Amino acid sequence: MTEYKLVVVGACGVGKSALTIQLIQNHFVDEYDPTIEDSYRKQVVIDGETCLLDILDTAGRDQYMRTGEGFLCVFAINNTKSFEDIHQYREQIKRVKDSDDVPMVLVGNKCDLAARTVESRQAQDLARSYGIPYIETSAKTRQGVEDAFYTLVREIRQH
Ligand SMILES: Nc1nc2c(ncn2[C@@H]2O[C@H](COP(=O)(O)OP(=O)(O)O)[C@@H](O)[C@H]2O)c(=O)[nH]1
Ligand SMILES: [Ca+2]
Ligand SMILES: [Ca+2]
Ligand SMILES: [Mg+2]
Ligand code: NA
Ligand code: NA
Repeated sequence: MTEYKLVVVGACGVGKSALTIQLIQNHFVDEYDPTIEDSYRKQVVIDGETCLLDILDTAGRDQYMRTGEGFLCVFAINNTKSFEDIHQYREQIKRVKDSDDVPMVLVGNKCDLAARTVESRQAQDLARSYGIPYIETSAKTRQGVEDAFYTLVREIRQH
């Protein structure tokens, strides 16, 4: 059975854990320990293929960075600093992968919140500059969550 090794990165508080737990448990967590870093497993069918997702939810390991097959680079659309921080996460990934061609999806999380300070078009443009997709999500409503993870799988498959 095929396994896809995924790594979720981004600034503290953007919703890395909430996204991961929403995908695994179908539940929105309101106060998950910001320091807990662990890997989670889920069997899913994607485009007719039964596969295993092996997901590291990082909390700011070396093994997953080195052997991770794709990365969700997450910021929150109500957190300008987190968006600005994305560049540094992608630079770290390029250094470990020794490549500028790494399966990756840019995720703008917390799209349910009204205090938007990063416009969709800003993030689209960032993603275009990296040659990667941009997807908006809400870990709270579940909007876009499966799409983000499954798109990452589809990006790994093109690699
Ligand atoms: N409204 C809203 N809050 C969110 C969302 N995702 C995460 N949060 C909240 O943001 C805070 C940080 O989430 P968390 O998963 O711990 O972030 P992490 O540090 O990236 O793992 C928590 O209070 C979450 O409940 C979302 O999509 N919408
Ligand atoms: Ca290197
Ligand atoms: Ca390397
Ligand atoms: Mg966390
Ligand atoms: Na602005
Ligand atoms: Na690309």
